[PDB]
Amino acid sequence: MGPVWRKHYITYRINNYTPDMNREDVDYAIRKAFQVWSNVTPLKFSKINTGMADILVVFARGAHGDDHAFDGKGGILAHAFGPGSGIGGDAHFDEDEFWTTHSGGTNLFLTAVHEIGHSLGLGHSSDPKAVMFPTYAYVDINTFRLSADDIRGIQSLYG
Ligand SMILES: NC(=O)[C@H](CCC(=O)O)NC(=O)[C@H](CCC(=O)O)NC(=O)[C@@H](CC(=O)NO)Cc1cc(-c2ccc(-c3cccc(Cl)c3)cc2)no1
Ligand SMILES: [Ca+2]
Ligand SMILES: [Ca+2]
Ligand SMILES: [Ca+2]
Ligand SMILES: [Zn+2]
Ligand SMILES: [Zn+2]
Repeated sequence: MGPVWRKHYITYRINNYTPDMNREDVDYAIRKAFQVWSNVTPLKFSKINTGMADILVVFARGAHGDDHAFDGKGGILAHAFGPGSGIGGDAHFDEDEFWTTHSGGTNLFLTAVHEIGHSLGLGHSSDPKAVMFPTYAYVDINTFRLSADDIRGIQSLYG
């Protein structure tokens, strides 16, 4: 029962890009991650390059300006703030990980689906098949599906 955006049009902006991947692949991973959630809700997401976005996607290292400092390679991979103005909604990814499009390193798409879930108001799930489960696991991203638990959670917040 976390906070929700009180609107169905939500903007995002990619503040900066990890050097681990090329720019087009970061854009693609993030766009696809948003699409996962838009597919089961009334929410629409538009990327903007200037202006005031609701959800700011950031790659940062260690102590990076909030009360959720990162811990170097491994451990916590990313974190996100629930809906709200300013820092609210923003999704932060630990640059000390090695972000990838694949099964090696840490898959950006999967991690982004999880974080965007928080950006929309979801908390963690106890279901090990849920993308909102607390621990990262790689799954073939081409056959990725939200679990029924994730769909339940997000539909309880929107629509
Ligand atoms: N322990 C680990 O396996 C890794 C470390 C690996 C390494 O060394 O690099 N670290 C984590 O998993 C950490 C643990 C942090 C802790 O609790 O101490 N967890 C994260 O980094 C989470 C932190 C968080 O909650 N941020 O909001 C981030 C996270 C969660 C996932 C996510 C993605 C897909 C799935 C999944 C699971 C089952 C099925 C499907 Cl389809 C998908 C469910 C979770 N992606 O990013
Ligand atoms: Ca924000
Ligand atoms: Ca880390
Ligand atoms: Ca990196
Ligand atoms: Zn942060
Ligand atoms: Zn989480």
